[PDB]
Amino acid sequence: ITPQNLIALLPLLIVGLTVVVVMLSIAWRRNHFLNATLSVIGLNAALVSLWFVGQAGAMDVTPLMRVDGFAMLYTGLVLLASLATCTFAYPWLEGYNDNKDEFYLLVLIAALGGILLANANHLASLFLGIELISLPLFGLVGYAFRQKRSLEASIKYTILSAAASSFLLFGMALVYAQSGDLSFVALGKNLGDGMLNEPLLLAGFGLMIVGLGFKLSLVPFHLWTPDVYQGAPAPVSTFLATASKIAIFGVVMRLFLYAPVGDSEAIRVVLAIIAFASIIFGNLMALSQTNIKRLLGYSSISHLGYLLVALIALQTGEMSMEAVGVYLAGYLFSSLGAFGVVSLMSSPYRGPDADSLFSYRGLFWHRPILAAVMTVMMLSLAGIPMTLGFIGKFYVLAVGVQAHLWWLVGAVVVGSAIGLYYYLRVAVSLYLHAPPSNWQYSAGGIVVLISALLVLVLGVWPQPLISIVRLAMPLM
Amino acid sequence: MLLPWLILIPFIGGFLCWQTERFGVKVPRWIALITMGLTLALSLQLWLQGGYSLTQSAGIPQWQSEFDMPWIPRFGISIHLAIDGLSLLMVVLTGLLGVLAVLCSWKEIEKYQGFFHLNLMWILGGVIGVFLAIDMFLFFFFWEMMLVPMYFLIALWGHKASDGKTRITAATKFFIYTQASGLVMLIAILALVFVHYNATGVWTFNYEELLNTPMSSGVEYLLMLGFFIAFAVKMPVVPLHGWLPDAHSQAPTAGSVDLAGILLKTAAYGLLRFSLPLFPNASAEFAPIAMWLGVIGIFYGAWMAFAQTDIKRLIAYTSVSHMGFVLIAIYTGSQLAYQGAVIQMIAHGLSAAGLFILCGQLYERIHTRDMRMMGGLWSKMKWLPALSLFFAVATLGMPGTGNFVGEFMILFGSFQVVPVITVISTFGLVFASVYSLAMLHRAYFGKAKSQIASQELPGMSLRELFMILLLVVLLVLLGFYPQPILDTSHSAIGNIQQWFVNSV
Amino acid sequence: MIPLQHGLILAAILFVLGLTGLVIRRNLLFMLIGLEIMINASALAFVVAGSYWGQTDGQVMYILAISLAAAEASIGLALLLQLHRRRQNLNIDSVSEMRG
Amino acid sequence: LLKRDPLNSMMNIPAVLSRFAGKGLLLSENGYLRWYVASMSIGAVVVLALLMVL
Ligand SMILES: CCCCCCCCCCCCCCCCCC(=O)OC[C@H](COP(=O)(O)OCCN)OC(=O)CCCCCCCCCCCCCCCCC
Ligand SMILES: CCCCCCCCCCCCCCCCCC(=O)OC[C@H](COP(=O)(O)OCCN)OC(=O)CCCCCCCCCCCCCCCCC
Ligand SMILES: CCCCCCCCCCCCCCCCCC(=O)OC[C@H](COP(=O)(O)OCCN)OC(=O)CCCCCCCCCCCCCCCCC
Ligand SMILES: CCCCCCCCCCCCCCCCCCCC
Repeated sequence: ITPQNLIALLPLLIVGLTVVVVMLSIAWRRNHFLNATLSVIGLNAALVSLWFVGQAGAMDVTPLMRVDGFAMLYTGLVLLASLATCTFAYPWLEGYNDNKDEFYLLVLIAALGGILLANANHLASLFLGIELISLPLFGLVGYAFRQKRSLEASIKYTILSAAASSFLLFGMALVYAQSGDLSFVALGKNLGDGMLNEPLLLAGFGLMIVGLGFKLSLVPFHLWTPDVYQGAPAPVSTFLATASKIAIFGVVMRLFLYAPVGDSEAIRVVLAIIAFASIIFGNLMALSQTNIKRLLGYSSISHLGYLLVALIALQTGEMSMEAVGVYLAGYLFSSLGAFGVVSLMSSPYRGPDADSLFSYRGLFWHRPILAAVMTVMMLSLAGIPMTLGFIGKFYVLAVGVQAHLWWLVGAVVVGSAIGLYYYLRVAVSLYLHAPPSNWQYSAGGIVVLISALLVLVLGVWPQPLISIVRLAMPLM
Repeated sequence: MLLPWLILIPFIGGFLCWQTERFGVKVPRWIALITMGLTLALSLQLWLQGGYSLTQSAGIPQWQSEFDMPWIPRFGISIHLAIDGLSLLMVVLTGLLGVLAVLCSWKEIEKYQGFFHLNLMWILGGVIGVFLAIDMFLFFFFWEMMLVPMYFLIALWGHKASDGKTRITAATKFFIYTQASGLVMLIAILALVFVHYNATGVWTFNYEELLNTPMSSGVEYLLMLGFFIAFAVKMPVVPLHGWLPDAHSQAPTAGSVDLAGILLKTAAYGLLRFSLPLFPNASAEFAPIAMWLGVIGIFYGAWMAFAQTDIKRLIAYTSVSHMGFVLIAIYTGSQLAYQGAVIQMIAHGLSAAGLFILCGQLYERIHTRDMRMMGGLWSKMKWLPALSLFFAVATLGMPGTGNFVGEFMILFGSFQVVPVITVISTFGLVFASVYSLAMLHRAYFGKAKSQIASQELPGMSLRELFMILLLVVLLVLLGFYPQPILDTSHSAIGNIQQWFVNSV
Repeated sequence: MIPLQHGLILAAILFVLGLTGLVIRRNLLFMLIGLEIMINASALAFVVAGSYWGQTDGQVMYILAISLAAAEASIGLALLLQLHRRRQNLNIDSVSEMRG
Repeated sequence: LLKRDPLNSMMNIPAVLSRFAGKGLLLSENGYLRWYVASMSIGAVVVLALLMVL
């Protein structure tokens, strides 16, 4: 333990100290404004302190943790997702008659688990980060537990995530039984000379794949996604869809990078089948959806399928990590803007009894700039050029072409066409004909407008994002 | 140097058309006319200063102008524009059709007319960018960014008599067709770039460096097939055509959208500029399939045109038949047939523009497109039936119009190359005469078949009349004097032909 | 003297028993009970793996696993109390309004 | 015989197939938590068997 290792820990320490400070401030008085401001101050401070961690370099802070620019990029994505979640949550929580302050404590603790997953280099840290993003999401998905749909989503996500955690833990135990070391780099070290595909290592990785693919909404562990997305509070849906997926795919990226069993052909084939099915099924199930939450859940299934396609080309290609980074930036901004428009139209919280239907038809004729942002993100998630979602799609196609993954490339094209149908249906329904007022709602509108402007600007001009993603390099 | 401004002037003009929407409702049409006239006059200036008639074929690449600025240096992607004779003819055609499109939507005084003008100039700038780009990623970028404005105005500004669901369906069909085919073209582009990088070791999307790419026979076939699938959706080639009549029928009522987006033939340019020089051997093996698809397109489009009761669908299927002729021409490898294809592209643009403008006017006066509800309209209108007679006469390929020069020069070169296909295509010209006379008899001749056809109709406005007469004069001048057009595009056509036949 | 395979197989038997109890039961309480069974089986497998290698890491992962089990049992029983308060029955098939 | 544009219908066939496949796939989203757990265990079985047969 060195004090430079303490310099590498600043996002973790700052988020934990924000957790303690917000908790004690709640214990003093219940003030929604003050506690929300303390939460966003702590998240902004950790986002700023990422610069000091970058000046600190890159080192292995523990047998558990390892921090490099890869980890700082994922930490920044998770912190931006959390800040947007709090910003959307305040006009939502203005209408919540029960305690509005526990929301921010759970959001901060989930951001702490996301940071741990961003920096995790160990099976113990991976398990801990998974559970640290899961349990606050149990609280947040059913924060409005008196609402029937929110209680349904809470029960579904809690039961299914406990089951997936059991699967992941059992797989980790079998992997440790084979390997004798919970470090990522030793998962396949004791094998060799073509004996990489040990059956117990493969089965342990299969159970971990079940747990993590539940966590990534990958087919066939995907059926929870539209129900949980629809039932959850809209800022909670934003946080789930952005932060949970990004953090877990970052740690899966790192696990398949440093594990020697990541070069197994069997795991590659299984992940290829999962990516193919995820793309096709998520695009096909969203064709006839009139609910924007379920539609965005199926969309998240398809986009994680594209991300998995970028994951398969890890060992054969070289631009796979950069492809995942650029795709994750575009996906983060796109899903942030989309679920943010849903959030501000679902704000304030009207109660457990009233319906929370979005009703996007005719949004332009009473709320035009949010309609423009919503259709910009619809074009971005469709992968249309002039959007950063296309830049991510282009990177995924480049790594699929370079690694000769022709089935996945054809799946990307076909699922893209089906996505064009349903995304354009939503985007043109925004301009059809249908039958707030404080500064926090304006701040949420500012957040979605900024994310839309960023996705448009990096659609037309993607070079700064490419350069800053390439700046991130891991400890290979 | 002046090509970046060639793409940028329509974009800034549409942006200012949207921005100065606050100053009035009839304000943005003048701004639209100003920016389209500026693009047209700049293209005419670069034509007059080009000196293409005194240019000799010196191989590929050979541009009158070129420009490179690094945009995504990570992949070696740059904004790389260039221009030579064929692309200059295409951009002059684009400017003229854009001016006609602006003049066509003159009386559309709506609240959101400025956004319609912004969409129209985004479309026109995208077409010009496809015609000027020689970076493959950048060319594909323009190829796909023409889509979004066209989709939005078909879905929202389209044919008001039909329900919104029909317009949305036509727009979604068009978007899905062209965007899926564009993604297939992107796959081919990425595979070509990666093959060159594996062969040499440098990242490039430059067209001039990707030409010397050593590929095995079969990989080149697949790259050619991806390019051809994109260029065949947009051509149109049967059976990838149905988006074209559904998009024409659900296009906005004025007819400007038909001129701005569809009636410019970027797919034939893509086949000449990219499919033949990058994959000459694969195009040589693919030539009989493309020629028989062209023959099928000619006769199927003729039979479809005869079967319509809607005039707009008839004109769309006429376009399908004419582009079947062009598709036969492009794969002959013949200089005479290539020049005939260039003339046919220009003449088809002018003649179909005149037909669509006249059909939009006729729908404005009679409020129906059904040919069973009209008849005897020669005695009811002052100018429209005779100009429609001229454009249907040009449509069947009558000498004295540019369509005859294009079709018969195509058939001369093709008969020098492929005689049987030429014979079948000339009987397709007989079919063209049949459907043109059928449309003339069903619309303007006989007795009135309804109540609206029995009434005297108002005469056309002077702006529409003058732009129709300008199209008439240009078509007649093309038919009687096509030599400046041939001398403009002789060098580029010659270089493409020499690269195609000196590689097989 | 004790095989590692026998401990791993015992953990697998308890895990699949917990999964069966999770699936077949309509009452939410027995679903939570099956979840506790599965997570205890996973913790047991980690203890067996750590004891085979002579490492503390198996017992440490056991501690982390039972911390998770305590947290999940707390949250699940809170949700079950909420369900019994709102709907007066623990039938999980009645909590099925969102579909499509 | 050709007035209904048969080639357009034969190219419209994949849209019909996509609509039918999406309608069929949406039946598995019945909203039952027990079926969601069952589908997770079925997918675990499929993944484990696929990893074992390679
Ligand atoms: C449904 C819509 C989407 C379309 C379907 C999805 C795409 C399908 C693409 C199928 C490609 C099949 C390739 C078969 C061989 C692969 C393995 C192999 O042996 O590759 C050979 C070669 C690598 O060896 P190398 O030494 O690099 O050779 C240099 C010469 N090129 O490999 C190479 O050099 C690279 C080969 C690349 C081949 C071109 C790939 C793209 C072609 C355009 C799209 C597909 C065709 C058009 C659409 C079909 C109908 C939808
Ligand atoms: C010639 C062969 C060789 C070259 C092949 C080139 C392939 C790419 C270019 C051609 C693409 C053809 C696409 C055909 C369908 C186009 C979409 C369409 O027609 O949508 C309309 C329809 C909605 O309209 P409606 O019938 O009113 O339905 C009411 C809805 N409740 O929409 C629907 O009902 C749902 C639409 C779902 C999304 C569209 C379907 C996508 C299917 C995959 C496309 C990729 C290509 C796969 C291979 C195609 C066949 C070769
Ligand atoms: C829900 C709807 C969607 C799902 C259902 C519909 C299906 C979707 C998928 C359709 C596309 C399937 C894949 C097509 C590409 C197959 C590639 C292949 O098999 O390549 C083999 C070979 C590769 O080249 P090779 O010879 O190995 O090179 C090294 C030494 N020369 O290749 C060769 O040697 C060249 C082979 C050329 C012929 C094969 C490609 C046919 C393409 C058909 C469509 C286009 C037809 C032409 C245009 C029609 C009019 C537009
Ligand atoms: C291609 C990248 C994105 C381009 C912009 C997409 C649209 C954004 C919103 C702009 C303003 C839209 C105004 C629509 C007015 C519709 C009026 C219809 C009248 C019938």
